[PDB]
Amino acid sequence: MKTPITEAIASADSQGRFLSNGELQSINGRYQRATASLEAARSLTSNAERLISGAAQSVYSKFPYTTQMQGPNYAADATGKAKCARDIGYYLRMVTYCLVVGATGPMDEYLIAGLSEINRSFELSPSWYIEALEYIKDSHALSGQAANEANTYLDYAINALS
Amino acid sequence: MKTPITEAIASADSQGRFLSNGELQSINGRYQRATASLEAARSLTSNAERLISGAAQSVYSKFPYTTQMQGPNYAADATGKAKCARDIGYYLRMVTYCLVVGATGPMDEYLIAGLSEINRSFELSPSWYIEALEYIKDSHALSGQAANEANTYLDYAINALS
Amino acid sequence: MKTPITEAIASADSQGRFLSNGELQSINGRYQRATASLEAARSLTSNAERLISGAAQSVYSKFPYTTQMQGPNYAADATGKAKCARDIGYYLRMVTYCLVVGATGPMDEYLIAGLSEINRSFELSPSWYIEALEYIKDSHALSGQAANEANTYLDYAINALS
Amino acid sequence: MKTPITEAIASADSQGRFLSNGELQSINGRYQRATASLEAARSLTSNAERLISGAAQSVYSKFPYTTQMQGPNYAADATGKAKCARDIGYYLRMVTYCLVVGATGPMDEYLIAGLSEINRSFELSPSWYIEALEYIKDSHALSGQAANEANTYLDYAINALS
Amino acid sequence: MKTPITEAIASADSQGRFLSNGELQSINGRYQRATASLEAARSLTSNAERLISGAAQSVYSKFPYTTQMQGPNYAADATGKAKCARDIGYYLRMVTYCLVVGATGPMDEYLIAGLSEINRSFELSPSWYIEALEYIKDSHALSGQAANEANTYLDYAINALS
Amino acid sequence: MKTPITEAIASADSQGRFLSNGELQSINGRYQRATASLEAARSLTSNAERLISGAAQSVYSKFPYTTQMQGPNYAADATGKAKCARDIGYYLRMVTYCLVVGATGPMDEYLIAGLSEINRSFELSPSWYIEALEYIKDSHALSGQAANEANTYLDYAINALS
Amino acid sequence: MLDAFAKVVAQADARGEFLSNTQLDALANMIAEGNKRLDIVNRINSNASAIVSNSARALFAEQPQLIQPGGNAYTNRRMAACLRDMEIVLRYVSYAEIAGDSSVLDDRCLNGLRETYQALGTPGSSVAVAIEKMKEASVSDANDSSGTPSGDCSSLSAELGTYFDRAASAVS
Amino acid sequence: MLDAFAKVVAQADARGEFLSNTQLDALANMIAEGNKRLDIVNRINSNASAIVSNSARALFAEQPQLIQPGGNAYTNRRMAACLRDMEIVLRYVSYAEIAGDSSVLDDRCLNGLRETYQALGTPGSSVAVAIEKMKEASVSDANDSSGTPSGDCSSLSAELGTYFDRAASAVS
Amino acid sequence: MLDAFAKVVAQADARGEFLSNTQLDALANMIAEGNKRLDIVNRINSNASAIVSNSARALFAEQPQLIQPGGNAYTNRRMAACLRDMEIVLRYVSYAEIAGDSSVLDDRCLNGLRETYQALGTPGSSVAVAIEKMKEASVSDANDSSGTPSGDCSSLSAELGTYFDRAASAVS
Amino acid sequence: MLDAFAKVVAQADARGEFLSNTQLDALANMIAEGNKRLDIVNRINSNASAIVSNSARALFAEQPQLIQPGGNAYTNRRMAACLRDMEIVLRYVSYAEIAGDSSVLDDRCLNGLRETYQALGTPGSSVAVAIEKMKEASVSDANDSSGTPSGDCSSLSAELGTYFDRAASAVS
Amino acid sequence: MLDAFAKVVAQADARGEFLSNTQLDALANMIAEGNKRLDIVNRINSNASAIVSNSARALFAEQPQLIQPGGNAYTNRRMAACLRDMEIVLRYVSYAEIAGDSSVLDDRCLNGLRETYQALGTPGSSVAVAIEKMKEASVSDANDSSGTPSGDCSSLSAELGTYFDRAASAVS
Amino acid sequence: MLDAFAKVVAQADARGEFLSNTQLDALANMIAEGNKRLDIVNRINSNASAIVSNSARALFAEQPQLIQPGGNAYTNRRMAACLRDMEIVLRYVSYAEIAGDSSVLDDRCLNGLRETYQALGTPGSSVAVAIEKMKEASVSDANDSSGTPSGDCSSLSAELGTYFDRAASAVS
Ligand SMILES: *[C@@H](C)[C@H]1/C(=C/c2[nH]c(/C=C3N=C(/C=C4\NC(=O)C(CC)=C4C)C(C)=C\3CCC(=O)O)c(CCC(=O)O)c2C)NC(=O)[C@@H]1C
Repeated sequence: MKTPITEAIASADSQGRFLSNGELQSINGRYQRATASLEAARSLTSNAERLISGAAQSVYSKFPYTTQMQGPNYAADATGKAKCARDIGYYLRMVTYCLVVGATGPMDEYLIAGLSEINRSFELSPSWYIEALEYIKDSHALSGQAANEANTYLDYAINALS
Repeated sequence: MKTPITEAIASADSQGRFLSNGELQSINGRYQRATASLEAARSLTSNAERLISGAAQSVYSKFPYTTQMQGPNYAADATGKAKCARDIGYYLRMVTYCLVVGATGPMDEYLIAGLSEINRSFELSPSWYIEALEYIKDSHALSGQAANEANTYLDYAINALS
Repeated sequence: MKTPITEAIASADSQGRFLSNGELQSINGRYQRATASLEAARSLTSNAERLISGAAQSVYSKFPYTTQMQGPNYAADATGKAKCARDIGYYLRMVTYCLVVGATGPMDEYLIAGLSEINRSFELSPSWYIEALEYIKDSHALSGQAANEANTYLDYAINALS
Repeated sequence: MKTPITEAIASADSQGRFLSNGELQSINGRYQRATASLEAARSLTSNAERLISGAAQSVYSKFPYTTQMQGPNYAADATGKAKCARDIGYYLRMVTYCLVVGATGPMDEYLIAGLSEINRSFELSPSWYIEALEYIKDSHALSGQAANEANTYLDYAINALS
Repeated sequence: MKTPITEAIASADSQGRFLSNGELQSINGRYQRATASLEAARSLTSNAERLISGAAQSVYSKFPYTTQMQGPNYAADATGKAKCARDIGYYLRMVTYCLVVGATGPMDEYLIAGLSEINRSFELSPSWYIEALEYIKDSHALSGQAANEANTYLDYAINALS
Repeated sequence: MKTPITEAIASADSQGRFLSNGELQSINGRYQRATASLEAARSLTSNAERLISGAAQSVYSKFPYTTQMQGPNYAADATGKAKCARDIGYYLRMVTYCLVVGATGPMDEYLIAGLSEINRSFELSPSWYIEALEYIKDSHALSGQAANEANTYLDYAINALS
Repeated sequence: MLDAFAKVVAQADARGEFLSNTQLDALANMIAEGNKRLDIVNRINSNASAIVSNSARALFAEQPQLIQPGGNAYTNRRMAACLRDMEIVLRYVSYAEIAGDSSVLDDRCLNGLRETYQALGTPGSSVAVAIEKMKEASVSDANDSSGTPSGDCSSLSAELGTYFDRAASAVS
Repeated sequence: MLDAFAKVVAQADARGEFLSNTQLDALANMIAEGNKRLDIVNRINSNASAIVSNSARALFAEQPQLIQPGGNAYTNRRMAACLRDMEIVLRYVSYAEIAGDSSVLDDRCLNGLRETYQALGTPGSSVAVAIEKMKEASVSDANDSSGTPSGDCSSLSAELGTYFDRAASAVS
Repeated sequence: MLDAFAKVVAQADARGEFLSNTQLDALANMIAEGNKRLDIVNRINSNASAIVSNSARALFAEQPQLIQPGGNAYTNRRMAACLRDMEIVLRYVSYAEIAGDSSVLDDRCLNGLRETYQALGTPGSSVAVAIEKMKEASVSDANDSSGTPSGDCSSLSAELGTYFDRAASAVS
Repeated sequence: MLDAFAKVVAQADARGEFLSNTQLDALANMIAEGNKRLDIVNRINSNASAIVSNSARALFAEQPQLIQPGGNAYTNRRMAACLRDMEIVLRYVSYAEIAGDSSVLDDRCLNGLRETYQALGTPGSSVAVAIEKMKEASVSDANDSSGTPSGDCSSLSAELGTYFDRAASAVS
Repeated sequence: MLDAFAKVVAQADARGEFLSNTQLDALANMIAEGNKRLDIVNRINSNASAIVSNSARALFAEQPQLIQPGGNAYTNRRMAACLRDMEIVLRYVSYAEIAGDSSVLDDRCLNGLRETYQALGTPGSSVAVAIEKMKEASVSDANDSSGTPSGDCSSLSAELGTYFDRAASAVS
Repeated sequence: MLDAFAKVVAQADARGEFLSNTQLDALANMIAEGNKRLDIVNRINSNASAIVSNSARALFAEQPQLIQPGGNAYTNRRMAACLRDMEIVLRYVSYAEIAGDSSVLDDRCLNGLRETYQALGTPGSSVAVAIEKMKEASVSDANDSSGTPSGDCSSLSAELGTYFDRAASAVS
């Protein structure tokens, strides 16, 4: 998994050398930003259910047809909406992992790799997830740098979807 | 030149992407360490002539044979000793450049690349420069993280020589 | 552009050789299938306007939210509905190009290359196009092998979208 | 072995995809031409010993020395002549194989690969074989497209020899 | 052109270094053998006409058909025989060049590169030349190491022909 | 190990061919030079002890520090001086190996590969060894070509050190 | 690689023989089945995405444990690999169908797959289920006469089922 | 490539000089403005897709001939390349902004671009419009205090504008 | 590269238009002339070495200075390069003929060739003569009805002649 | 590869769970010792050539047979490979140390090393002695408060020792 | 690889010793045997095509089953590989001969060969016969004074025989 | 590449002629001079580092501006490239000397070098000074009879100086 630390190590190793002071300062940079990131992770996690429920509702209100169009692909059913909330929670959970390791690595590997293929194959609209993420950004209620951290990763996901 | 910033950029560009939060974080680590870095740079600079003088003399005392045995390649002569203080001054100036950019880039580029070839061709002993650098570490009188910054780059040069 | 003939030629050329009997035999396979292909192309072309207009309606009835959800990327406006019909016509025109050359080449080059990027960026749903393509398959009125030819390329497009 | 079908399969696999309509058309091509090809293969097979005999005699008539030069590589001896008829029979059998599969594959694989090395090592003149081959072309008595198929592969072998 | 000297240089250069004692020795080997080589070269050149004529005649006697068979491809006609004598003189002249530079390079370059293609395209038999080269070996009348040099290169040509 | 003979083989093999006259000629160059090479090797070997001892003393006089200056790496002790005579003996022994195989191969493999790394890590001065090699050149007392052979390899070591 | 024709030729060449009239008749019979073989392969190609996607969907509806956190098809990268493996088998099955010989399938795709999956931790019986579902979908497409002259394709549809079965057993 | 620090160093080294106390002070000032410079770059990265697609949407609406058949942005391959170029320019501008130096932008991206577009038949004046729209969207985001402590970023926003301008001039 | 079909499609897409009736007619005609076009290409393929070698033979009989020591076709390496070039032109002309379009010949073979020969000292006028001899040999085979149902191939033979002519003009 | 943070996240993901507050606090304990962990890594980097060379010198004083003719560290190529291995182990131990996880060290360096030295004939017990001397030197540097605010790093020095020990046990 | 001189140096180096006068005398005898050793290699080089082809001819005359259909040397590709293997063996034998040491033969050619033939289905015993025929042709040439000063080459020709025997034993 | 012998051969071949007895006589003379020629090259090889270093030291003593900060030979990377360039020229000159022909020096070294230096900003006249110093040192070594039979080598030493001049003129 790519983190500021594993990344600094892979670069030093690819050059057969000890870490550089530049790389130590880089890791110090992650240690410094971690307080804000861990606070964002804690907050999103304690509010996970209401964020997820509220995000799914927001997608259902914006894309009425998804809960209407009855087929395997739409949340027109209990299973359909359950998978939707489950997907939404996966996004939230990935966001907290990114915060925890200080990099997009967890989301890149567990969710973004293969995202295009899965959304295409199961006809899932990236726009649905964009709305869920916008909802979380507008709803987590974080402040200061913990909020910046949270939003930076939520925006990263939004960008992977558009 | 490799600095924490250009390395962050070269890396992102190599992947055709925008810098990510991990990278901004690394750059902030550079900015946070920069205060001690710059203090060390200002101090080593204001004391450069004293340090260069003291480092040159520590070398002649330890390898009096250099100031002894003559020819063009020695501390025996005027041009020899002039070139010695000049080289020592180069090591010190590169050290302050590394401090200013936050990485070993300047020293790697301006001094270490081609160093073994030059030391071998002109029969300059790496041990001479190591004595000079140890002297500077022992004489700059910095304290706290300013000292740590200075010494890390001074130790980086000793390692390139050994 | 890749067609049965340019492909036979690229294969012989990559081996620095003249085409051999197997290759001429393959090309005649194309000429033989071509009468059904051109029959399909003459029909889709003479019926383009009814097919395109018919397809657009089919999409608007299946995804009534695009005719209502007003914004830049929807059939909410005259421009959007004209863009939608323009796109559908692009798909029909490409299918006729493929018929004529005996391969997916024209569609691959003018439409499919960069398709994922375009649908993602402008938030266009693959599902919309699939519906238009299904309507065309259901409405062209060709039969026998001419229908097989048309359907084969329309299905190739459906596959590219799912 | 290269045939129109193995070749289409090898290309689709190299590109990790299903066979294209271009390749299905090429195989249609092979099926369309196979009636003439099998007709040529049945007649050449049925007349093999006659064709092989006439061919060897045509070579000895044209290159009188080969039959009167007592040496390993000459029609001079019984072994030399037995091998000559045997070789001619190989070209003829390979020709029927090519007709059977619809490509030069069998002849490329079983006879042309290493052919220059063998004729050079054993001092066999390619001209002797071209003569046997022209006799076969002049003597099979096929007509129509069955004759075109046979002649094409027989000419393919003459070209490999010149 | 490849000679013992250009070869040593090409090697030294390829490794970015000065020739080493091993190559000086190698070059010394060429200077040592050169007296035998130059003697062979002088003698072959002095008897070239005689040798070329007897070689051609030896070929006509062994392969009567070539001076008998109609076609440009045969030394039946004056032109065919003039080409033949010309070719044989090309082999002799290249042999003298090899002796002169102390290596096979001139023959590799001016005659062997492309020999298989020419002999095949123009239906020239490698066997005719082998016979002429054998005649030259038996008729140059050189002795000692000069004969060793001459035969080595003539055998080298024979090997390239078989 | 690289020798004029193994080097000839490598090149032939690198081209999938037998050695040709040029290369036999090259090996003959090594055989002709070998008498002077073995005379030099036999003499340097019978005088090894006094050449080695003399060489060490010569280094101790030119570089007085190493005889005084404390430290493992400096012969300020019995061990340091024993390692010194040991290294010098290695250089002499490698010189006799080169003379025996007719190339720098033994020296390149057993001593020069890794030399820069070792001298830098153990802080050994390449100038100390040059002094010892110059002394051996000035003290072996060989004459003629045997002296030429001996000095060529001793100068090759000197060049590796500078 | 060998198709049905090259296979007969290779056996005949090793015996130094020309094909017999009986063999030629058998190949002619295969030539006669060509348009039908082409229709079956066109049907797979034309419905590849649906055949794979619907079949995976059924599999995950049956074996929900595959996609939950910790399961083999969990995370989009694994789900993508799973879908990809299904299209690979379908692709190779379609290859065997046009070649009229299980060779390319057994060589480039099935041999060793069992070990690969065991090594990876991928449940083989689950993969065999996915393959079995693609088989049902494909054979059903092949038996559908809409878009083809009406006729009997039972021996071809049987052959098609046989290639899929080879795959299902090759994976567990 | 050089960042602003490396640039002062490279200029100093060529003269064999230690940086002056004055130069060291100017670099301390840049360190002090670091968080703000990072906010600006984060705003660009966080809104990259929007800055690019909304600006392209506006360009094609103002210049419809680019996307009609025969236009330089017609076919998805060309449309994709056009969006890609816009993203590339935005990435390089953002690299110039974090570096506090236009070097990376000028050398890896703008050098020769004008010649490239002329050879392609891509209308450079249209690409400049695309870049001006991305600049406007970016400067507007940079001037928005939502998410950051209120403060003056006028120097940084002006500097960001100079980088986009360097790009807009170079493509024409 | 483009075959005749792709070329019409490329001209239509540039105008954003469905194929015209005249375009669809021309394409129907290409198909109808197919077996005949194949017969021409098969003649070249089946007679390639003779077409090349008999033409080179005539070229050197007419221009013996090419093979005299110092001549551009002297030494087997250069004679083999010369024969190779003739076979290369014949190969590409045969490709343009099956394609019904000169794009493959122009782009992969002819482009820059005049400059290459000038840079080598290869006399272009002689290359052109070698090309004209192959065209004569090939057109003559093309007019030979032995082995084909008798009929009119005059447009196809003229088109073949045109491809050889483009090659001969491109070399000097 | 994984650092300590990523390890916790991978375990959590496979279980489908958010990190608990306990896990978050334990990671905050890692953040709090970060400056110290950096000091330890900086001590190793800053003294690398001495740790390696002085350790190798002691190994060869204790075991002269390694450098006598025929010994595994005799000739400069082998002596240099031996010093490089010590440095490679030292680099990997320092990477494990900044990662706070042995994964990178076990995976990219130790796995298979035992078998490698046995195949080469390099005496593993001598390599472990070398590694133990580098550990002794590094831990002595680590416990040296000169150049750091005074405090307790016994927990980090113990962890560092564990990484070295993992390497020493792996080579034999 | 090693030649006879390098092998003695290599063994001396492992013992850290200078060659003794007796070893030096042995190497001087080798130099004395040099021209004759060069004549032997030249004879092989000058007759390589005949040695290989005539030997193959004899093997195929006594074992026609190898070339009939189904035989390991049937098809030109397989015959070409069989001739190639004889040449390779002859080529390595001649290198061992010029080197006066069998190391290049053992390492680059014979080690692993027996395995290869077994897996291939190539009858090792036939390969040994082919090698024994080349050895007999080669030794015969080497003992032929035609073209060399008349003298004694018994030691060298006996050594040549040993290299062929090593190859012959290595293929079974 | 050509040595002196290959050059006469290439010139004779282009004329289709055998070398004359006079050319053969002239080459025998070159053979007679071989040992002396080999002595010269061996003198250059055996003294290369000193020829190169003492010449650079002399150049920098006369032109201190080259190594001052900002000068072309300032920083070790540039000083190393300057020393490498001097060594490259010394090498190609030595090659010319043993080839007895300047062709190799002209083709692989001096060609386009004047331009290369102009573009870099490297002062051609200084490079020429460096070459002239190396010429001086090598010519002096060449005229030194210690270690060689006493004799006249004036012709060869003049040839050696010519090669150096060719180099000195080519760089500026
Ligand atoms: C069982 C497989 C289904 C079935 C099929 C079936 N098809 C045909 C005949 C034809 N099918 C084609 C299709 C192709 N030939 C090709 O060239 C290609 C693409 C390049 C394809 C996909 C064609 C040309 C024919 C002949 C059509 C004509 O009008 O002549 C048949 C008819 C009998 C035959 O054996 O020719 C049949 C039975 N029929 C079923 O009912 C199954 C559901």
